[PDB]
Amino acid sequence: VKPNYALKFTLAGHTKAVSSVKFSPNGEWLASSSADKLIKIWGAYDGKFEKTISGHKLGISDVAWSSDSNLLVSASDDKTLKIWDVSSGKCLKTLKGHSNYVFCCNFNPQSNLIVSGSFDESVRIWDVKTGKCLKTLPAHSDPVSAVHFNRDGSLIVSSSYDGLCRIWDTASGQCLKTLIDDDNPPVSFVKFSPNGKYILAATLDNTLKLWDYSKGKCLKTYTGHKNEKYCIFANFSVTGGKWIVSGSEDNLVYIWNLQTKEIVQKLQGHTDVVISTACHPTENIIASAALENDKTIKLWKSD
Ligand SMILES: C[C@H](O[C@@H](Cc1ccc(-c2cccc(Cl)c2)cc1)C(=O)Nc1nnn[nH]1)C(=O)O
Repeated sequence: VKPNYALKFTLAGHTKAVSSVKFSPNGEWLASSSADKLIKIWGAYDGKFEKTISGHKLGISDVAWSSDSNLLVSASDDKTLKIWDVSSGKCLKTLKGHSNYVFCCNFNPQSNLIVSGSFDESVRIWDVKTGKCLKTLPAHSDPVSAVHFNRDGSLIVSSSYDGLCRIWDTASGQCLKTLIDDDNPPVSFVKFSPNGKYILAATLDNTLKLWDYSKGKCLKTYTGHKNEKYCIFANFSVTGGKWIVSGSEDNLVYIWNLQTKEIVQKLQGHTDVVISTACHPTENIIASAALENDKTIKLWKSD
């Protein structure tokens, strides 16, 4: 069993490197952030441009959706996060507190909290309603590349250039686990699996790893792509077959059979590093995005 992803739409508009792409949970929209200090909203099924959201003073590294698809959270080099009401385009809150670039962000499933990570080596937990910082965790000894909440929001997974993945108790802020393989390459990305038993981590030694968090064991390894420098997102594709999807420094989208770990498809088309990919929550759609030499988002579909 192999998928058949084929290019359907190319989305131009960003004037600088695209940093992240995310589909709304309701499946209606695609959000993109860029080094151009802007967030763009696109139609998930046709790639039709909807709107631009601006206000950040420097490049945006990440964007994330709230569970009801009404809010966006963005992380910027202007050392803030911003909470946006998508429909009205308004900036609800500006989260000030990090001392360096904010590199990653996410909402919890209940979307009353925001987790953020920064070049200041900390993980912060914010109140969505007030925009106040509830906890500052002295999480790592190098920049925090990714942060993500589990299925019920009781755990936060963080990764850093220091070579570690750490699991934090949302309520106490105590470190529950430190995950590392025998090698120490910088960990550029991490995320909990859709149902939360696993963690998918990306290292800067051209490797994707699937860990069983509880047992502290690496269960699967996915190789064949190139990733020695950039914080490339990776994803679980679960609408058709069960796959692992990731961008690559060789300008391709790689797709792996999750169980067998073999490459099932490679998507050719971008002219620069595929920095980010996203999988549609209900349809076999992959959104992919590239750096400065390309500046486009591509929408691929499988039948
Ligand atoms: C179905 C979809 O996602 C799945 C993705 C998945 C699928 C399979 C394996 C896995 C792990 C170890 C060995 C092997 Cl042979 C497979 C790992 C992840 C998921 O989240 N499973 C999940 N999370 N927590 N507990 N079960 C969804 O939940 O919509």
